[PDB]
Amino acid sequence: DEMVTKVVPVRNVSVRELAPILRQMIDSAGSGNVVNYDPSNVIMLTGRASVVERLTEVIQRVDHAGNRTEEVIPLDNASASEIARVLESLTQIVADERTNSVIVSGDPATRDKMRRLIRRLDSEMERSGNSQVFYL
Amino acid sequence: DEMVTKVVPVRNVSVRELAPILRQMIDSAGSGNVVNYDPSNVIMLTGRASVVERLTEVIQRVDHAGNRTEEVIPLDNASASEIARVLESLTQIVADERTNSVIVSGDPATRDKMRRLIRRLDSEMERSGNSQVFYL
Repeated sequence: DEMVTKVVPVRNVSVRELAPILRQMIDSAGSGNVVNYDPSNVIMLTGRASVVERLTEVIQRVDHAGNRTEEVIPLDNASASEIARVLESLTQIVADERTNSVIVSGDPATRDKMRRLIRRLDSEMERSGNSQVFYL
Repeated sequence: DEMVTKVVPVRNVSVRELAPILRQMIDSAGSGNVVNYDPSNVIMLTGRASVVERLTEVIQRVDHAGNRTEEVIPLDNASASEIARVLESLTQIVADERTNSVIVSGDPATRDKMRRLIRRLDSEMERSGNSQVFYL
C-alpha cells in the first residue's frame, strides 16, 4: 500500500498500446495509482508500490513478447534477390547483393521457419540447370 | 508546501507532450501549482516547491529518455549508398559519399543494433564477386 512514484521505460512497445491493461488495473487497484503515457516512449507509474510492481512486471515481460531482432543468413547457391521475391510472395525480408545474403527480421520463432526454409532453397542443384549441352 | 516559482527548460521533449502528466499532478497536488507550456520550448512551473521538484525531476529524467544523438560509422568494404537503401528498406539513416560512411540517428539502444548489423554487411567478401574470370 506504500504510495510512491516509479519510472518504467517502455522500449519496444508503443506506450499507448498499453492504455487498456495499465489503466484497467486502476479499476481493480483503485485510487492512488496513476499511469502516464508519453509518446517519447516511456510510461510513468505513480502509485502504490505493489500495483506499479506488476506493471513493471507486465510491461517489461510483455516488452519481451514483441522482441524483434535481425540476422543475416548467407546464401551459397541461390541468388539472394530471387529468395527475396519468393519468400515475400508468400506474405520482412531484404536481400543484400554484395555478400549474397538475406536480411531477415522477426521474433525468434518466425526467424526459425525462414531459417529452415532458406536451407532448402539454398540446397545445391544436381548438375541440371535450365541449360544443358547436347553433343550431336 | 512553500509557494514559489521555478524555471524548467524543456530541451528534447515537445513541451505540450507533457500536457497530461504535469497537469494531472495538479489533480493530486491541488491548488497553488501552475504548469506553463510555451512553444519556445520551456515549461514554467509556479507552485509548491515539492510538487514542482518532481516535475523538474520527471521531465529532465523523461527528457533523457528521448535522447537522440548521431554518429558516423565508416565502411571499409561495402558502399555506403547500398547500406543506406538496405537498412532503410527494413523500416533515420543517411549515407555520406566522400568518406564512405553512414550517418545514423537514434537512442543508444537502437544505435547498438544498426552498429552490429553494419559490421556484418561490411564483412569482407571472399574473393568471389559477381564477376569471375575464366581462363579457357
